[PDB]
Amino acid sequence: WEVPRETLKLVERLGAGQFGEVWMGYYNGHTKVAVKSLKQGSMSPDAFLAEANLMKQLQHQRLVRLYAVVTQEPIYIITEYMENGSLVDFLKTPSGIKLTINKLLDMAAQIAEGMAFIEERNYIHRNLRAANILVSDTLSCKIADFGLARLIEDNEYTARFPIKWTAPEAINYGTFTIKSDVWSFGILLTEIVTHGRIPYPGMTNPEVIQNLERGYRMVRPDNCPEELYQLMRLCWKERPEDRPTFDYLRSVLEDFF
Ligand SMILES: c1ccc(Nc2nccc(-c3c[nH]nc3-c3ccccc3)n2)cc1
Repeated sequence: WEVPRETLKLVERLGAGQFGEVWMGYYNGHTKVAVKSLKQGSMSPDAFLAEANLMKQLQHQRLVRLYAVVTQEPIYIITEYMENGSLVDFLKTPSGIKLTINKLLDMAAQIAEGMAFIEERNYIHRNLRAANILVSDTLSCKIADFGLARLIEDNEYTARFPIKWTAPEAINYGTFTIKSDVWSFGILLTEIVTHGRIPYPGMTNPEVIQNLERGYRMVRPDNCPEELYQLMRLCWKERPEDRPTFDYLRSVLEDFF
């Protein structure tokens, strides 16, 4: 896993944020990679590399894979280069806006599959949203930034607090489980079918929290099949035990058409 820095050549900066940068580069001369680097002092090396350790423990076709790390400063985590970057950005592009509902739900099904593996293995995501899904040249989706002890912000490694994906039990008591991820996934489905639109459009974060106290749920988005809306509503059941498993979500999305 540890590799010498000279095995890597960083070519182009993909983003810069509060805690570091992400670069496209090449590994061993030919393998196109993305390189996340830690801005010194943001957090400790061990806190940063925790993401890498989690990638090792959970390997799956729908999960971002660890290629290597560089443990001397600047610290690097290295993965496969994904041509289309973050799902939330890709959905807003010319190509993303033209995707059919069939293709959007195939992508949703891939995300549910990855989440079904995380559930099966008794882990949680905690940061599940379109921003933390990566998309390949063939439109295959991979889950990033899973299993962390901490809640991340989207401006840490690119230019841009997130509560619009957080289940009520997590807001009120800090209770995070796979069922709070199921909640987050329902919100992610709204991102998918609205070509990347922000949830709860024209509410601020405090207004969302006030509305959730009163049991508020988003209406059916314009581009949204009724059956897909009823799946979102199941994701957003107040009691976590009433929310479906990821196993179930995967099966319904895979067989949707
Ligand atoms: C624009 C166009 C393409 C890409 N490609 C890409 N490919 C793989 C990963 C990433 C990326 C974006 N944010 N964080 C990462 C990331 C980088 C290394 C390890 C773990 C996550 N990013 C990113 C931005």
